[PDB]
Amino acid sequence: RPNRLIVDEAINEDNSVVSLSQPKMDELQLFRGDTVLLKGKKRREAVCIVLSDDTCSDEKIRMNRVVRNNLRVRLGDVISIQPCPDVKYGKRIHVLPIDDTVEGITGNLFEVYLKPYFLEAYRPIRKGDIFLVRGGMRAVEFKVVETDPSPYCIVAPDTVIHCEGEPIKREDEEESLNEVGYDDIGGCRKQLAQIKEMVELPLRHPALFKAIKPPRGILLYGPPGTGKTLIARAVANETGAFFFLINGPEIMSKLAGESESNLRKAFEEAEKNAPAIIFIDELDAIAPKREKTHGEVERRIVSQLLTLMDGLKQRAHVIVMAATNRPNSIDPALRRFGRFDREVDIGIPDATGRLEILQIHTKNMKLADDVDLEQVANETHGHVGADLAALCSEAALQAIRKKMDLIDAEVMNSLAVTMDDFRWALSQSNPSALRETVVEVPQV
Amino acid sequence: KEKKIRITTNDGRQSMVTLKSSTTFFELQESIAREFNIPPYLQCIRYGFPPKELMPPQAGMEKEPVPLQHGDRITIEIL
Repeated sequence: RPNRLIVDEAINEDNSVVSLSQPKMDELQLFRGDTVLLKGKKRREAVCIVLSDDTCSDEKIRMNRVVRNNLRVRLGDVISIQPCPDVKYGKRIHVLPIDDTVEGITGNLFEVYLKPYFLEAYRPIRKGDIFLVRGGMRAVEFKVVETDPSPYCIVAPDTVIHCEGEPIKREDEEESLNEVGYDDIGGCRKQLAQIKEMVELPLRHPALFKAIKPPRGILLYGPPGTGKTLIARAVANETGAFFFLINGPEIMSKLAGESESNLRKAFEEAEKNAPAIIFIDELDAIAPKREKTHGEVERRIVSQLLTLMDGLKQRAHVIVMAATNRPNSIDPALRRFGRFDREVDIGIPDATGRLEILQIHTKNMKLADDVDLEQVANETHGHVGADLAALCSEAALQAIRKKMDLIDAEVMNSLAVTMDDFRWALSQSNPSALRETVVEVPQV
Repeated sequence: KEKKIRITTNDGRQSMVTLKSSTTFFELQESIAREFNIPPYLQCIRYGFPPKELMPPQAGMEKEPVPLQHGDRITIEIL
């Protein structure tokens, strides 16, 4: 059926735009800017607006995280899209925030988030939809409790929006957008694509590998703070695979016998929630080079980890990935075929990568017009994603301390980060990877 | 050498229109007047997302083709 399309990530950051290839748009007779009624898995309906996208496959339909969650759909699923011309300018629309994202923020959540979000953009709205509004360095959720034309509606400047406070609790079915997604990782687009091609099919369609081998071990290595844990969490969340973090320090802290039992039960629990991803953070802490270890219990724990990784073979649909700084950091016999057979190098973000990371970490922040992330991204040489996040946080703190001399959401949204704050943060940047080898595509 | 533009009004009268590459604001205004009774001076044009306003070009640059592309929809307003 032509209306069936495979979901994909959206470059357009707008919350209510569905990107399509022009061939598919004309095949569907869909005109840019028209409303479309996407159909989800559990009878979820999302009213969005279709925009052509040159870099999009005909079958592929690009959607934002918010739209995906509204439809309870993950990347690679199939959704039904058809035009919905029967859209009316609803007058009474009752919208509420979500408690988990409005804690510690006061002031009416209108004229701060909702009003600028709608204003006059004529964003389509459907009953029960969840949408995210960024402002005041916070991403506030909102649930469309009611719409005047049940259920589809399109906001209008004369539309009356009711926000009676009383934030509603998050229903377990809903997946908070505060969770990590593929859009929360920047710089490592190539490595993220590699991990996608590596792990998407085993996690999304385990039965196929059950019939027709799958990758069981992926070793993400690079300078610390590059978001390896972030990448693993994003992959687990997007693929709907149970995630289990095994911090190396956590295991080493446990007394002898306690640590091995903890590791074994972690592996067993991950197996029982298949498909699942087990993230062995700081693997070098658990299994360092043979020379480094000088303890019977340490060698016992390394052997136990090896035995569990081997035992994954008789198991299935479980992908173990770990974080390190260099393959030689961990002992050999862990990269042997099977256990941790695949490798990935997150590396240092490049100029474009640093710009992408800065944009990701400054989404909620309101930065003045004079702030140009390109110039700073050029300035920040040898900065890791964690360093860029810390720099953005420092700029925000600078702005906050400056404004404090003169929390109300209106005040928070009033303050704007200026290029002077970013320059000061640079002066206090303190890069963490200024000595690592530089690998990128030259801009010269 | 042609354009295929959907016209959707807040009233609800959806319609289709055929345009040409070289088109001025007055051409779309008269086409709208033909398709719908709305006078050309009572229509406020929004296009794209966020919908940019498309007001008549001022004096000096009202000869070039309107930047409207082929395959998009145009929202019509009634005063």
